[PDB]
Amino acid sequence: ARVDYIAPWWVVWLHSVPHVGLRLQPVNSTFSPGDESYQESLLFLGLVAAVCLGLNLIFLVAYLVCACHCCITWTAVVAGLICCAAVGVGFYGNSETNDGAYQLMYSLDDANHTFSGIDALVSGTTQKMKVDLEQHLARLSEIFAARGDYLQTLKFIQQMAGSVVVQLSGLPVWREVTMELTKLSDQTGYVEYYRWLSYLLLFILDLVICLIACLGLAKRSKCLLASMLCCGALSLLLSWASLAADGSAAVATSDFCVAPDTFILNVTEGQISTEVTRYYLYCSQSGSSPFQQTLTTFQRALTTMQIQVAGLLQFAVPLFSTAEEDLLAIQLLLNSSESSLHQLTAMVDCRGLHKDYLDALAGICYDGLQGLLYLGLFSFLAALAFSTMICAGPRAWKH
Amino acid sequence: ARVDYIAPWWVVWLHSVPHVGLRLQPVNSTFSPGDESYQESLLFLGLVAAVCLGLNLIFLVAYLVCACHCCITWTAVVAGLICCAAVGVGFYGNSETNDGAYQLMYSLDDANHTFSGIDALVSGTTQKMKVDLEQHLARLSEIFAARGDYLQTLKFIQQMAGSVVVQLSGLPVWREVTMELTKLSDQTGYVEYYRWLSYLLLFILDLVICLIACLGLAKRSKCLLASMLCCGALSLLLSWASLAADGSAAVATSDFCVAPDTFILNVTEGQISTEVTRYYLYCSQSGSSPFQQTLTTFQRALTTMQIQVAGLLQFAVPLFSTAEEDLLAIQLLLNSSESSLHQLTAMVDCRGLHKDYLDALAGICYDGLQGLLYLGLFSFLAALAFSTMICAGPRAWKH
Ligand SMILES: CCCCC/C=C/C/C=C\CCCCCCCC(=O)O[C@H](COC(=O)CCCCCCCCCCCCCCC)COP(=O)([O-])OCC[N+](C)(C)C
Ligand SMILES: CCCCC/C=C/C/C=C\CCCCCCCC(=O)O[C@H](COC(=O)CCCCCCCCCCCCCCC)COP(=O)([O-])OCC[N+](C)(C)C
Ligand SMILES: CCCCC/C=C\C/C=C/CCCCCCCC(=O)O[C@H](COC(=O)CCCCCCCCCCCCCCC)COP(=O)([O-])OCC[N+](C)(C)C
Ligand SMILES: CCCCCCCCCCCC(=O)OC[C@H](COP(=O)(O)OCC[N+](C)(C)C)OC(=O)CCCCCCCCCCC
Ligand SMILES: CCCCCCCCCCCC(=O)OC[C@H](COP(=O)(O)OCC[N+](C)(C)C)OC(=O)CCCCCCCCCCC
Ligand SMILES: CCCCCCCCCCCC(=O)OC[C@H](COP(=O)(O)OCC[N+](C)(C)C)OC(=O)CCCCCCCCCCC
Ligand SMILES: CCCCCCCCCCCC(=O)OC[C@H](COP(=O)(O)OCC[N+](C)(C)C)OC(=O)CCCCCCCCCCC
Ligand SMILES: CCCCCCCCCCCC(=O)OC[C@H](COP(=O)(O)OCC[N+](C)(C)C)OC(=O)CCCCCCCCCCC
Ligand SMILES: CCCCCCCCCCCC(=O)OC[C@H](COP(=O)(O)OCC[N+](C)(C)C)OC(=O)CCCCCCCCCCC
Ligand SMILES: CCCCCCCCCCCC(=O)OC[C@H](COP(=O)(O)OCC[N+](C)(C)C)OC(=O)CCCCCCCCCCC
Ligand SMILES: CCCCCCCCCCCC(=O)OC[C@H](COP(=O)(O)OCC[N+](C)(C)C)OC(=O)CCCCCCCCCCC
Ligand SMILES: *[C@@H]1O[C@H](CO)[C@@H](O[C@@H]2O[C@H](CO)[C@@H](O)[C@H](O)[C@H]2NC(C)=O)[C@H](O)[C@H]1NC(C)=O
Ligand SMILES: *[C@@H]1O[C@H](CO)[C@@H](O[C@@H]2O[C@H](CO)[C@@H](O)[C@H](O)[C@H]2NC(C)=O)[C@H](O)[C@H]1NC(C)=O
Ligand SMILES: CC(C)CCC[C@@H](C)[C@H]1CC[C@H]2[C@@H]3CC=C4C[C@@H](O)CC[C@]4(C)[C@H]3CC[C@]12C
Ligand SMILES: CC(C)CCC[C@@H](C)[C@H]1CC[C@H]2[C@@H]3CC=C4C[C@@H](O)CC[C@]4(C)[C@H]3CC[C@]12C
Ligand SMILES: CC(C)CCC[C@@H](C)[C@H]1CC[C@H]2[C@@H]3CC=C4C[C@@H](O)CC[C@]4(C)[C@H]3CC[C@]12C
Repeated sequence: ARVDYIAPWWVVWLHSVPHVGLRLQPVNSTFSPGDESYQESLLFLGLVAAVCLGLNLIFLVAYLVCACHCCITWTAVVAGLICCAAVGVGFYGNSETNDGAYQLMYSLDDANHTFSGIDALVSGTTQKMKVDLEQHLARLSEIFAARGDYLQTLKFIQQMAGSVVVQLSGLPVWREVTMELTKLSDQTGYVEYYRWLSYLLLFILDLVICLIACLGLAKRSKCLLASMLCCGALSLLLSWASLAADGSAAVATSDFCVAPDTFILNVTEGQISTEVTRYYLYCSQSGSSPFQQTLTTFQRALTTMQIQVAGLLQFAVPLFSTAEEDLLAIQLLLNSSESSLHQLTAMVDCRGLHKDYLDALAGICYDGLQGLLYLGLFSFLAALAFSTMICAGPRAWKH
Repeated sequence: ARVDYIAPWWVVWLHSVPHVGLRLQPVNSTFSPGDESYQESLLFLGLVAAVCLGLNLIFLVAYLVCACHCCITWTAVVAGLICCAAVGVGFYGNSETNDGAYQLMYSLDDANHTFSGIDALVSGTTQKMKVDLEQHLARLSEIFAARGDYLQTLKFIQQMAGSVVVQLSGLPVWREVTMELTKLSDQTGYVEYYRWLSYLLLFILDLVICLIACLGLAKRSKCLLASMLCCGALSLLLSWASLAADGSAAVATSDFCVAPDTFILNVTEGQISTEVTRYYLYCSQSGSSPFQQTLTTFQRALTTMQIQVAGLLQFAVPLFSTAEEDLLAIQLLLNSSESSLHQLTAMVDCRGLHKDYLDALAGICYDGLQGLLYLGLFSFLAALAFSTMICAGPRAWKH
């Protein structure tokens, strides 16, 4: 996030996970969220998690049957310790995933603000030029209907304004990209809020299950032991479902993060020029800005307009008592236009947008991927804890 | 960060904590890190924690004496649960404080990069203009020692180059601010890494102390119980020291975070112009820029020089077969200077620097202050856990 984006070792490893599709068919592991084969590979990872959950349940049933048909305190304490470690790791991973999601949201909002500002500046300058300059120049022409030189100067000012308007219209329009960014930010906020809440409820339920199981064991209550066995089975189901979700999300995120610029270029094509997208995506210092010529022509037109207006003031104003207010209004408009041009040349610069892109990449890849990995670790630990507790169940019942 | 800065409720609360010094005389709570009254106020905040530790030890020893002269399993399990909770909260606080410190270092490095780039642009443009433009114009004058008009054009180009150099020299120089930023970033990295390692070691020591206490209780070893009592007393002392450090650091950070712009303006009084500092600190689109006139003059001089060079090319290439290479070199130099002007006007813009400032504020205040409060909570939790463990120790020793 400081110089460039390099795919971390964990991103590379997760991307290395084979994508197999439902019927064990090799699937191309390039981020294609809209591709049926890619979605099938993610579903296959989820299905492998489901098969592992089924194996866990089968082993638990076999062990319970063998124990009933055919240490307790220490196994209970070990299960409680593993559950506490799992809940701590889950809290950490949940917070890290929330941090990554909020970093992505912040980068999307910053890019949205920059693009909306570019659009507002271009629209405001265009409206100012056309409407206000035309009105003031019409008034000045009506008051100056005696001097061919002055009329020609007004015509030159109008022509320069037209050139400025053409250049401004030649800049990218970011309305569609801004709508996409706002929609993505809203969806990310919604989904992240509900994911964080769901994992927090899972941690609370696991902690209460562990504490209630310990209390039931202390009080020697068959009702409490059976209720905690049922809750442990339900939490084992939830833990395996969570591990499936975390593994699939980690593999998809790693697929994206292994090559994010390729996906951005692929998905933006047709709505953003390749040169503009590459300018914002690579922000190479030794490179030519796609907007440099537009900005140069805009500022040259503004400079010529100001020179003409200053000459018109210093000459005509002594000759004509009136018409000074219109010239002053035009000069103020051009001063505002120069300020707007400086703001626009600052906004269209690749540095800020590339910083937003790199911050989003850092958030997603580093923070979010690590949070998803820690949530998968929590899921595995909770499965292990609620499996060992269920295994010790029958022995505790007997003794 | 995502918006402007407003002091959070916990920042306001912590800043409200009374500042009294060693003699209890009232002390101004404004952030003055170099002021003896303020440093003494922080020292008193630490001395309060030292007195609390003394009272805790007094109570522990009194209870131990009374029990020896005049529930064990459940108290031990409760102490172990509280120690696990404290270590979890401490892990969260350590991670959050590290995140805040790293965010501050990231903002400092981004501001350092921006200011260093501004300095590089200004220095390179100045050197290019004077050295290269003057050498090329001298060669052109030597090759054009026949045309008074062409000599006057070369003189005009030299005068415009001098104007550009003067305008560039009128901009702020960020060498001192950059050196201060690098020093602060390096010190922050050093202190943060060592603090994080210290708290990780403390968490691991607490965990091993609790686990070995439980193991010694299981094995019914008197030596293990005595060793765990001694290590629990040592960890209680470390926890009280950590609480004192966290409380003092949190109060100081809150004092800063209440008036960050005021502190920055005070501390940058003699090294940065007040208008420049306020421009970067407040970044209001309503107001003007302290560099707008400089940039406008720079670009107008560039445009005049470009027009002169183009006219000279057009009206002298047919007349003079030579000098074409020198004219093309000057034109390329001016093209590069236009690119540098656009880069500079994007760099000096307040948006990026204000984003860096607000991100450092978000990091420090929100993340670091929350992490410090969590570390203080961990310290109190560990003190409570080890106090309960020591209190329950005598019963196990007798049993
Ligand atoms: C939250 C974690 C992050 C990632 C989450 C997972 C991402 C994907 C989730 C669902 C996306 C919809 C998938 C539609 C296309 C599937 C691939 C495909 O259509 O290819 C098909 C998959 O087979 C199918 O039955 C069609 C698709 C069945 C979809 C089943 C939907 C289950 C939904 C449960 C998932 C719950 C969470 C997600 C809910 C939306 C391959 O054809 P075949 O081999 O089976 O035919 C073989 C024919 N012989 C044998 C004669 C040769
Ligand atoms: C056992 C532990 C498991 C924990 C993880 C799984 C728990 C659920 C997590 C998220 C569930 C989605 C949120 C509730 C469903 C709302 C749908 C609805 O109702 O339709 C709509 C559509 O929503 C959406 O825009 C987003 C579409 C959500 C569909 C995505 C399904 C796949 C999710 C994959 C999750 C990957 C990350 C997890 C990896 C750990 C909800 O209303 P709305 O959006 O139109 O209103 C507000 C309008 N805005 C959003 C603009 C403000
Ligand atoms: C984007 C910028 C990066 C993020 C900026 C936001 C927070 C930066 C760090 C704030 C906490 C620093 C804690 C220092 C504790 C030691 C104090 C000390 O002892 O020596 C400090 C000096 O050393 C520092 O302060 C380091 C300064 C670091 C900032 C350098 C300028 C940054 C802003 C540039 C201008 C643009 C405006 C901002 C937008 C970029 C003196 O203060 P004094 O009162 O104690 O002595 C009294 C002596 N007089 C009276 C002369 C002050
Ligand atoms: C908890 C999350 C719930 C969501 C899970 C959603 C799962 C997807 C639902 C639809 C899929 C479905 O119904 O299964 C459909 C497929 C059937 O295709 P086939 O194998 O190729 O059989 C036909 C054979 N042909 C097509 C070649 C002719 O399954 C399977 O037989 C997959 C068999 C391979 C299993 C390998 C698993 C190895 C596990 C290793 C553990 C370490
Ligand atoms: C044994 C599993 C226990 C865990 C269950 C967790 C909650 C499940 C649903 C609760 C919310 C709900 O109410 O479901 C609804 C939601 C959305 O779908 P929708 O109904 O069509 O909303 C739109 C249609 N509307 C508007 C008419 C309702 O579904 C989900 O996206 C939840 C997916 C849970 C995935 C967990 C494992 C994922 C494995 C992925 C491997 C590839
Ligand atoms: C600064 C560099 C230039 C940036 C230009 C703006 C790019 C906007 C990207 C819109 C993505 C989109 O379109 O939505 C995202 C799509 C929607 O899902 P989908 O429908 O299945 O995919 C569409 C497939 N189609 C087209 C075949 C139907 O995929 C995703 O959800 C994953 C989004 C990954 C996060 C990307 C954020 C990268 C950080 C950027 C911070 C500035
Ligand atoms: C063992 C019982 C559980 C212990 C729980 C507490 C400690 C957990 C690990 C701490 C060490 C650590 O933090 O590992 C650090 C790593 C990497 O991060 P890095 O340090 O910045 O990279 C440093 C790289 N070097 C060293 C080369 C410079 O983090 C992670 O990628 C997430 C680790 C969790 C992975 C769990 C797998 C989940 C799989 C499920 C989905 C497939
Ligand atoms: C998690 C880590 C976050 C960052 C923590 C960085 C701490 C060290 C940074 C500067 C170190 C330094 O400069 O130490 C040197 C400084 C001053 O220097 P002096 O030469 O002695 O001044 C001469 C002495 N006068 C000024 C009296 C004449 O000593 C101190 O002020 C000691 C008290 C500072 C502790 C609290 C200040 C910062 C609190 C945090 C508010 C955000
Ligand atoms: C306001 C209330 C605060 C409460 C106290 C909180 C901690 C304050 C920090 C002071 C830092 C300092 O004292 O200095 C840090 C010291 C001195 O470094 P040095 O020997 O000179 O370096 C050598 C010169 N080199 C750098 C060139 C090589 O480093 C140390 O080795 C001590 C580390 C102690 C770590 C464990 C803390 C023990 C605390 C015990 C309390 C019961
Ligand atoms: C084994 C068991 C492990 C348990 C681990 C527990 C981790 C808890 C993670 C939950 C995160 C969360 O709930 O949010 C943490 C919250 C939300 O802050 P925010 O959302 O980030 O932003 C700010 C959003 N406001 C503005 C709405 C708040 O912070 C806070 O309000 C700050 C309060 C800090 C309390 C610290 C204790 C104070 C008393 C001690 C003083 C010395
Ligand atoms: C009784 C068995 C308990 C086992 C507990 C093991 C904890 C040891 C952690 C070592 C990992 C490490 O080395 O660091 C700690 C790791 C990694 O942090 P990070 O993201 O990389 O920070 C980066 C900082 N840098 C950049 C400077 C490197 O944080 C975690 O994984 C979260 C663990 C949650 C707490 C787990 C237990 C909490 C309750 C325990 C009750 C039993
Ligand atoms: C992204 O920027 C757009 C503007 O381009 C914001 O859309 C405006 O939102 C405000 C506040 O809700 C409305 O009053 C305006 O009417 C909206 N304008 C348009 C053109 O839609 C949008 O809120 C921003 N999104 C995010 C997530 O920050
Ligand atoms: C802040 O930027 C300065 C440049 O202004 C960096 O200083 C350079 O560091 C490199 C790498 O160590 C050296 O080769 C250069 O000689 C340094 N230049 C100067 C002028 O000192 C500095 O490293 C940056 N600091 C941080 C923390 O990123
Ligand atoms: C540790 C985190 C960060 C990364 C994920 C680690 C695990 C789950 C991943 C990373 C790399 C993966 C391996 C990559 C390549 C292969 C070869 C293939 O023929 C069988 C699967 C196998 C052997 C994968 C198994 C799962 C694997 C070990
Ligand atoms: C992050 C988590 C979910 C990763 C889990 C990786 C699992 C799904 C991967 C790792 C190794 C993979 C196997 C590697 C090789 C083969 C042999 C091939 O002839 C059929 C597919 C099969 C049998 C793969 C199935 C999927 C597999 C088991
Ligand atoms: C995040 C924060 C809120 C964590 C907890 C901070 C607590 C300990 C702080 C915040 C505000 C503080 C109070 C602010 C003002 C006063 C009035 C004074 O005459 C006695 C102390 C007293 C009553 C302080 C006691 C400590 C206090 C309650």
